[PDB]
Amino acid sequence: MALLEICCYSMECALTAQQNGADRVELCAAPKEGGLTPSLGVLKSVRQRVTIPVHPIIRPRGGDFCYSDGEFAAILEDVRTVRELGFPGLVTGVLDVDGNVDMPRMEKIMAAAGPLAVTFHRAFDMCANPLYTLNNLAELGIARVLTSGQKSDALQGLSKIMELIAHRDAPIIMAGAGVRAENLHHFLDAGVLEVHSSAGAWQASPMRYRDEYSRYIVDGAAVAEMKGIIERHQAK
Amino acid sequence: MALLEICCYSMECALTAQQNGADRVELCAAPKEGGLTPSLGVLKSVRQRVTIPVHPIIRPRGGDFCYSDGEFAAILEDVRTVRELGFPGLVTGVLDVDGNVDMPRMEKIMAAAGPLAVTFHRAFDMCANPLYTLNNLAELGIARVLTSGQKSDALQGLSKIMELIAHRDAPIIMAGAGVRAENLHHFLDAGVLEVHSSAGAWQASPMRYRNEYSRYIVDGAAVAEMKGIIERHQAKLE
Ligand SMILES: [Ca+2]
Repeated sequence: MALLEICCYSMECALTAQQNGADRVELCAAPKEGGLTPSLGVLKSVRQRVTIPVHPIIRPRGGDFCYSDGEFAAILEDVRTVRELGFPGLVTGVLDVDGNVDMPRMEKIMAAAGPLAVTFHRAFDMCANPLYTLNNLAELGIARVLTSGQKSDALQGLSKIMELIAHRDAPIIMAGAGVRAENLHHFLDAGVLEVHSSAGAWQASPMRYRDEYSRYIVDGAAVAEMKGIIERHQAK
Repeated sequence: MALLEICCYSMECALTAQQNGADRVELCAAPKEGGLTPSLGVLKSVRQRVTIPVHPIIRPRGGDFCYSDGEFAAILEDVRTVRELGFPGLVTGVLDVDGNVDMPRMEKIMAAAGPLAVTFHRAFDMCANPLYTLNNLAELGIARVLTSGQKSDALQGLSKIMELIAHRDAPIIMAGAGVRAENLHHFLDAGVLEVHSSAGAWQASPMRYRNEYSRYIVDGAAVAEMKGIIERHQAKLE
């Protein structure tokens, strides 16, 4: 059956995701930045508490993926860090100014990653040629790619995703961006092998003395609901 | 003369700040979150490339400072790690739901920090009872407090900042929020001994192809300008 990956911004989310049927978790920090590299403290906390596969994101800042040399140095050390801590995979991506995968720098990341399964994130949706990009990711040894079919949301890009899936010798295609219980069946029917969802919402701050009063948390019920949909899909 | 601290979101910013006269750097990640803990890669890079004092922020998420047990576990590990890596200080802060300093949690943070100079950040501006709080921070051994006088910007909170400074030797008061070359004199004349500035600027993305991308960087000239203002102000003192 299809693999369910949940985007998490805390160790507790990863646990809640796990307890509710998630098969994998992408670990990030800074939801308002779209996801940045977690601190060592969070990484260690996850390694001691979460058992399902966790792939931390390696992203020093928001915005584009054309990092400076300084930022890249940090990226390589963070890749080494995640590998040394024992995570089974990681999520990252570097592009050149023309919307192409930065092959030389991605090669250095792959070298540092060693045996870890590397996911190329939505930087993919910013690439000029999706097919040539898939070829490039395969050449690098990338395990999977997170994509919305190069559209605002994965559903709108589902027809493209089905085209991408038919491409031989390519990383696994994981649909992401707007995937939820309500539309999951569309991706399953399309034949998508893996799906990615934040399945979260902003929670109000418990502060009684006073956007600085809200937290981003995962909806465990939504995770459970999606896993259920996946289970029933291959049984009915 | 007053001390100039610059908020940096990268190793390159910190070095640029250092080369332009900054006395100290507060190191963070995620500017859209108001600053979160830097990744280990960034921390290690800074220890290798920057020589002026750098105080990394220890903050797992944006928003309030009433962390969960899980977030707090990470915070203590991050504090221990920053101490291990050799940083001279760090920036953090924890409050309870009523805006009081969470003493048990802060005590644990201080224990983990060892000899590091701990800055209690703008959590102070969200706390209740400023003087009582200053007393508690002194009890904890907090070295300094980053504050806007509990106002939207430090200049508005100038009078409050002065009252904090006058308060029976509380930790060092460092003015922050909207502090820049234009208004620096207000704080220096008020007797503020340490100032914190973003000295921020924006650089367009070099991206030529696209299917928001502006990078938040530091303005070296601005850092130098503020340092010059600080030097001259000190010169005025005979
Ligand atoms: Ca008071």
